[PDB]
Amino acid sequence: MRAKWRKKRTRRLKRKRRKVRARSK
Amino acid sequence: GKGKPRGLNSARKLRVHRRNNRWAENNYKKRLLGTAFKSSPFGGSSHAKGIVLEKLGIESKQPNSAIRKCVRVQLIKNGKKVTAFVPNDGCLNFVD
Amino acid sequence: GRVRTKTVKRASKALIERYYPKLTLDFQTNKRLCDEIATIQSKRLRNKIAGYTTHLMKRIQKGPVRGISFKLQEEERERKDQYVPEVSALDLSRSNGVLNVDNQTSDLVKSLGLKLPLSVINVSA
Amino acid sequence: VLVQDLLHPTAASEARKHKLKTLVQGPRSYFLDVKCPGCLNITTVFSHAQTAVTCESCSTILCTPTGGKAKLSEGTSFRRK
Amino acid sequence: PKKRASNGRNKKGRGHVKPVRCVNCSKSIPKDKAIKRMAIRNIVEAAAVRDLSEASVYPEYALPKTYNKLHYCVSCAIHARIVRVRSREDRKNRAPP
Amino acid sequence: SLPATFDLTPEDAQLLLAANTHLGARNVQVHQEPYVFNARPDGVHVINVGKTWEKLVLAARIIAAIPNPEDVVAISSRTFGQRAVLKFAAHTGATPIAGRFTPGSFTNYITRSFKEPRLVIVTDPRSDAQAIKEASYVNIPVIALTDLDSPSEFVDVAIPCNNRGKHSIGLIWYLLAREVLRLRGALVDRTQPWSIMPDLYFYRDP
Amino acid sequence: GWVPVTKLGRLVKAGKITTIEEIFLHSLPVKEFQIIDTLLPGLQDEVMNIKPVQKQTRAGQRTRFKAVVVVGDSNGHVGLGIKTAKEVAGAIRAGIIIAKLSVIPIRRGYWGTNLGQPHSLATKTTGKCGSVTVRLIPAPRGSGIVASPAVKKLLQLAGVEDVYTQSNGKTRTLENTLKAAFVAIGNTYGFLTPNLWAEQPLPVSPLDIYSDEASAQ
Amino acid sequence: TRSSVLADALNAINNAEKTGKRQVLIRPSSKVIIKFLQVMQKHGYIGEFEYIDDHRSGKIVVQLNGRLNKCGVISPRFNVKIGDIEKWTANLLPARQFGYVILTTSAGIMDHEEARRKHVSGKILGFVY
Amino acid sequence: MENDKGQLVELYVPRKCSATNRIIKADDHASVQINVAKVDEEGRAIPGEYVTYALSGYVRSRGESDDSLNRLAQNDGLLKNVWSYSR
RNA sequence: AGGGGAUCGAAGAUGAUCAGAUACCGUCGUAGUCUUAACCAUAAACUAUGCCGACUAGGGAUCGGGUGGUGUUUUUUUAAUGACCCACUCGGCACCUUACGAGAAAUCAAAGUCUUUGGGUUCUGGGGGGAGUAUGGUCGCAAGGCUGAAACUUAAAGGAAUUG
Ligand SMILES: [Mg+2]
Ligand SMILES: [Mg+2]
Ligand SMILES: [Mg+2]
Ligand SMILES: [Mg+2]
Ligand SMILES: [Mg+2]
Ligand SMILES: [Mg+2]
Repeated sequence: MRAKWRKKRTRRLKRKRRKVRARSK
Repeated sequence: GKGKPRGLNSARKLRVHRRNNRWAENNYKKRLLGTAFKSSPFGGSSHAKGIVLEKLGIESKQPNSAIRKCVRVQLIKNGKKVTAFVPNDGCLNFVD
Repeated sequence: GRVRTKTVKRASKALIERYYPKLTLDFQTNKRLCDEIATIQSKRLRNKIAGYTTHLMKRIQKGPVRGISFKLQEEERERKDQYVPEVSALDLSRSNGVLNVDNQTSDLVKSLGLKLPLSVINVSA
Repeated sequence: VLVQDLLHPTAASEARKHKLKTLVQGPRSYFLDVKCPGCLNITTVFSHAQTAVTCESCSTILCTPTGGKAKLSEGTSFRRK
Repeated sequence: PKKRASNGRNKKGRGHVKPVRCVNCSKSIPKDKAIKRMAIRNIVEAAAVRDLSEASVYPEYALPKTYNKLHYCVSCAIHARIVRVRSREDRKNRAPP
Repeated sequence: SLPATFDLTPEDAQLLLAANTHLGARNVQVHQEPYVFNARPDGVHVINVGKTWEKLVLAARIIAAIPNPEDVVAISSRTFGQRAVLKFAAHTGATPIAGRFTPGSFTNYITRSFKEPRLVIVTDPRSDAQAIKEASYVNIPVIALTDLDSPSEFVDVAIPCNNRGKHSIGLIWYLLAREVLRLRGALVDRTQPWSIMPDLYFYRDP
Repeated sequence: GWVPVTKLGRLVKAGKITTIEEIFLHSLPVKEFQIIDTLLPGLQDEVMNIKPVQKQTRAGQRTRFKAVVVVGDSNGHVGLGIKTAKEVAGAIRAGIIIAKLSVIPIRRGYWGTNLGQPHSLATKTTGKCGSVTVRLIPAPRGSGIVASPAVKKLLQLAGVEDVYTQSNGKTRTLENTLKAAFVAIGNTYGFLTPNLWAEQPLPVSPLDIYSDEASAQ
Repeated sequence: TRSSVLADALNAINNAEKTGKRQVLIRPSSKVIIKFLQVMQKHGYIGEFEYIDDHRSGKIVVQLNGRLNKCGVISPRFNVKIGDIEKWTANLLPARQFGYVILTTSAGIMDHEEARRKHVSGKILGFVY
Repeated sequence: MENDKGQLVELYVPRKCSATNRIIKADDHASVQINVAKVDEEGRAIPGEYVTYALSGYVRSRGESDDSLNRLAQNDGLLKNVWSYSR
């Protein structure tokens, strides 16, 4: 596990969440 | 010049820089942020009474393969639930 | 795969340098020679050392062998080493007493002022 | 050499050095008393001129600027200083 | 740790040179890093040369030659035995033979 | 100081220039510059043989100061200095080391060739670098027959000469042998030249 | 008994050199430990640590024992030696010999006034081995040895009684701490002080004068 | 750019001495440098230094006798009280019996020993031992 | 170095280098001491009295001993015109 | 957002391999690769080595400029110039040997002139994770950038080198 696959995995996770937080905003 | 400034009128840069980097000290950060008084079982106190809620036998970390026989205690001053060891050969019978 | 052990080689290297004048290039004589001059323990080792020693005789016969120097080889080298060429040994007589040099060495002689015959040849580049 | 007379360097050693790096820095440039091929008027021309100096009679060229020393116009006599 | 003073290439004063393509696997390697060999081979052979000389018209014929510069990536050079990884102190040797 | 007889006699400079000892090296280092009389066209430098003679005379006085001649080691490794050293060793005590130095001959007090000289003389600091380095562990002086391109590290006394000529190397050793014998009751007849021909120090073939 | 194989040993055995400071004065290299015993008889000895050094092999781990030994009386002489042998006892024997070869003289000065005999160091000095840096400061009389117990004992085998200490790096490395201190104490004659500014006639070496008796036939 | 010519002059001397040189050249050699050289020469740490008068800033060639260990500057020139001299001397010098801390005081550049008996104090310039 | 009632109290006084006034310490095994023979008339080594120079190992290692001997011998008259101060 | 779009080619298609192969391998191929007008502002953006200044060791080569040889070279049987050689010097990219000296070492002419600690100055770090994460702010069309914790957990993680 590279930190860039950590980086890429976390970016997707960080951006599925600003979409799910948007349904409440 | 090896990093830091030297001039006689630089005491502001020296002191402000020191105050900024002091936060890297975990022991200085915790006192200044006051985490112990705010976020801790004991409100920054050496001791705390409590009420025994249940008896637990916890499996010790590897490699020991033993059971530690602690107790889950409800604190009286703040109500936080903690688990505490009972240090002796036995003495769990005493706690009840 | 008949490589000879250093015990055999060093035994020859302990024999020729002290008994070359009386040895022979014949192995058959050598092993009979190895009987009393050399106090060896086994017959097989006796013949092995005599064979290498005899082989060293052939190698020595066709010029000197490095690492082994018998006594008579010492005087043979020293007589050659006492050579003193009776002429041409930088004793002038190149141009019959007028040594040759370049401009700088000439002026050098003048920096010291010593009286010496001399010459000067052109250069370039 | 670990021991030397820095106060009296040999004249050949100082002529080798850059002008700013001698014991006391000074110019290697000089002035020329150039003579016009025709007239006898004497003009004082800098060695490293850098301008196309002009005489009176030879009002075409007297020297030519270059990267360093100025080039005399191949017909002019000169004496230093 | 730093294995080489010239990191793996020959670049001190550029920041970027260009890439070039390996002739064996088409990898993109910087032109300074690429292992380069010059192939200077006769047009025909050292074996068939006699045959083509007998069968050639123009009894004296200068034999032409082929030229091409070869660029290898580090992997392809090692795999084809162009470079042959060396010791810690021998790798400093920059002589061609 | 030094009496007037010790000056560079013309007879000694007769052959000192003949062996081309003045022929220095194309490359000169900052520690050999004083001996560079001038640079000839084609790039060969010339040595001041007055420097060579005066330094050679100094070394002889240094040489003829150890109470014993048997602990003044003369080192050579080049094939040209082999005969020069051995016949330097014949006239004085001067225990020689010709050929290979056998690293650890000054340290390693248990070997067969272990020696404790009070002075080491090397025919070439470059080739005898092992001898010089070995001598720097035991507080031993070094006299080197250096050229204009030869190293000067741990070289207390340097005689400028031509290390690329067998004639020069043999002559320098011969002169050094003569002066040290003159600086003792061995060749008390100072004025006339040494009876033995300098050629016998030169290289020998085959 | 002891047969001298070195010129220094031959002089010392014959009695031409009757004190060690003549060896130190001319920086003569000592190679036979008999020289140190002949000139420094009462040289008490201690071992600071014994540790195992292991080397991995095809079958198992080869173990050897490394001994650090401090020699030196309480009168301005110190040695230190690092030796590794197959057994502890042998490492001590060769550890003592090595430390006796490395005997060096030290300098004792006054912190304040030149009253009485020297008690402290003459100048603050410092030695470095590995990353460990040991600094020695002259101290007032009665201050004792303000040092870690290892370096403290090395200073007791030196004759010093008052000295301060500072340290750097992995001082838990005993060999480097001892080597750093040992380097530091030996520098005390390295430092140049105004009292030593006076010129001296540069006396001849013992190996020069007594070169007749030395190096026999 | 330069900020302390005395620092560069002291550093140039220090590098020269560690290399065994018996002399050193100094540029631009201000008159604080000259005064600092004079106290060092007064105590014997250096020999004769000679000021080359170029028409710009000056040069100095200092003869070194090999008795100098570490000539250094303390920057900035901390205002030192007469009672705070002892603290600087203990930190900067190897022993109490030798070495000097050169102080720029109102009575002129002087070593800490002389400045103690004149009872003056100023800013610390540098040390020598 | 002395004490209150004089009576020098110092193991030894180390020899200083003839070229740099550097202390030659006990473990300075690269530091040599050269002895040049005194010479009377007609060049007799007259063994026993010498002109002596001490060279620190630092100078030898740095490669300036050969020039340092030149300068020191020129100073004491051992050599005549080999070493030039100005260069 | 227009233009342009030969080649190569995230996606996708497909052919094999493989137990599987939504990979490596082969054949296609959209976006992209190019350009114009605007965005973003990140790279192992590296010499993993801030900038300015001084000093400290030997060499050869090379780029640019300059200085000097009664130097070589040419078409007019030479001139000037160019090209070349030699000796200097200023500035630059570097390299080689060494260890003064440094460093944990690998190595470093600076990573030297540091417990003998101070030329001037800016930025950054404080055991390993959680984590460059949550939240807030701000910038951005978006991608995401900049700023940036805590609870909790942990006796090590790590650097260099040695033997196997
Ligand atoms: Mg690797
Ligand atoms: Mg880049
Ligand atoms: Mg970076
Ligand atoms: Mg450049
Ligand atoms: Mg911390
Ligand atoms: Mg952390």
